[PDB]
Amino acid sequence: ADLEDNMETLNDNLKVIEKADNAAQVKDALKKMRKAALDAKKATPPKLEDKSPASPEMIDFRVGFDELAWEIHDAAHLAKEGKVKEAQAAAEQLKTTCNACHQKYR
Amino acid sequence: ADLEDNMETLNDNLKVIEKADNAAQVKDALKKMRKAALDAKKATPPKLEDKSPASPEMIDFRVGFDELAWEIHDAAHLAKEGKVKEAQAAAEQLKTTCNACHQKYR
Amino acid sequence: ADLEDNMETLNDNLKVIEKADNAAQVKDALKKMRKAALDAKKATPPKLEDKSPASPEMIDFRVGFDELAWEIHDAAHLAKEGKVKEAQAAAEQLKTTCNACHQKYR
Ligand code: HEC
Ligand code: HEC
Ligand code: HEC
Ligand SMILES: [Cl-]
Ligand SMILES: [Cl-]
Ligand SMILES: [Co+2]
Ligand SMILES: [Mg+2]
Ligand SMILES: [Mg+2]
Ligand SMILES: [Mg+2]
Ligand SMILES: [Mg+2]
Ligand SMILES: [Mg+2]
Ligand SMILES: [Mg+2]
Repeated sequence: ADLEDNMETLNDNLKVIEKADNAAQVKDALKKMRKAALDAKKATPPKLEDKSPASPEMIDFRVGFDELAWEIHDAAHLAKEGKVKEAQAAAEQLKTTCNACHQKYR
Repeated sequence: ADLEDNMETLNDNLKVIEKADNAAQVKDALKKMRKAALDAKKATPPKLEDKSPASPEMIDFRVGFDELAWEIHDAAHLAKEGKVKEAQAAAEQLKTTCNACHQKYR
Repeated sequence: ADLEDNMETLNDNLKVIEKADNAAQVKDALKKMRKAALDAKKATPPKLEDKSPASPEMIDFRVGFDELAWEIHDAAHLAKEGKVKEAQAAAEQLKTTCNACHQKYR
């Protein structure tokens, strides 16, 4: 999928996690987020279209999604363990990674 | 290892999982598949032999193995947490990821 | 952070794990190691500075940190279930992955 569609999937499911009441909604949303994060790694964002494909900026872009995926992993295991509020608090901390990438590359 | 040997590792251990009897075989097989998936990221497939290692097809290729590794991760936790049958089911669903990369780059 | 600081974070936290008393200390140190491994993957090491950013060496360097991160994952899960000695032994085996990269790119 396009980068913006993957971003839509990340944002829509973050909202689902924040509003969620049970572990099933959270786990389902985090699984969708992981898939969108990895697929976004394949994209070149418009602001880096003037960069080499292995420039430090594109490596930084791609590793940002590895960092997001590992944060999603921690939240997803908490959701699996039934720790709904902890899984939601971990999903809130995802936003630092969202924001940091946007600051550099949106 | 080179790409073909990692692919044999993937194929052989997928068969071990399909024909497994105990959790130890499945856990051991999935850990070997993850290792092989990550090692395969270092390779250049013959159909991309001449392209540049940072071309979008090479990025798509390498991210295919992150996706495979994360799907292996879910199956390995199913094996580690008991559910041998559901791990084998998840291992079987990996073939969709195997096949999607093969359609493009094999 | 730069590569050398991330390397000292890896080494310091491996020391912390070796002298830890309880699982919380081991888990917290492994998460710091995971953060540093991913941040170091963004770096260009001195030995490859005069190579193409898209060189096969640079890809091999970055995949090494994926392999480290996934080994840290298994150690971290041992710590989460409270298996202190088992987590410490797995942390100790990380040194094989540390050294394998150093042999090539130190
Ligand atoms: C880089 C490593 C990023 C991470 C991590 C996240 N996002 Fe992102 N996002 C990124 C870029 C480069 C862009 C620009 C897109 C464009 O082509 O215009 C975006 C965009 C968004 C958007 C707006 C999409 C649109 O409608 O145009 C949203 C809503 C968004 N991103 C959300 C989002 C969330 C919720 C994230 C973490 C959970 C997140 N992004 C991470 C790059 C990166
Ligand atoms: C891309 C991201 C791939 C994923 C995921 C999987 N495979 Fe693959 N495989 C890929 C390529 C480019 C090739 C061709 C290699 C070559 O040198 O021709 C292959 C090949 C195989 C083979 C045949 C190996 C041979 O000796 O010719 C097998 C048996 C194989 N692959 C199995 C396999 C399995 C079981 C996978 C998922 C669990 C899988 N592959 C994923 C690229 C990619
Ligand atoms: C490649 C994939 C590596 C892995 C995995 C690990 N290290 Fe490393 N290390 C690497 C390089 C290229 C370098 C040289 C960096 C430089 O700028 O000089 C290093 C260096 C170190 C150091 C010294 C850092 C310094 O102060 O200059 C330490 C203490 C170190 N590495 C430790 C370490 C540990 C404990 C690792 C595994 C847990 C590990 N490294 C992995 C490349 C790679
Ligand atoms: Cl790359
Ligand atoms: Cl990568
Ligand atoms: Co896990
Ligand atoms: Mg489009
Ligand atoms: Mg759209
Ligand atoms: Mg679209
Ligand atoms: Mg000092
Ligand atoms: Mg010291
Ligand atoms: Mg010191």
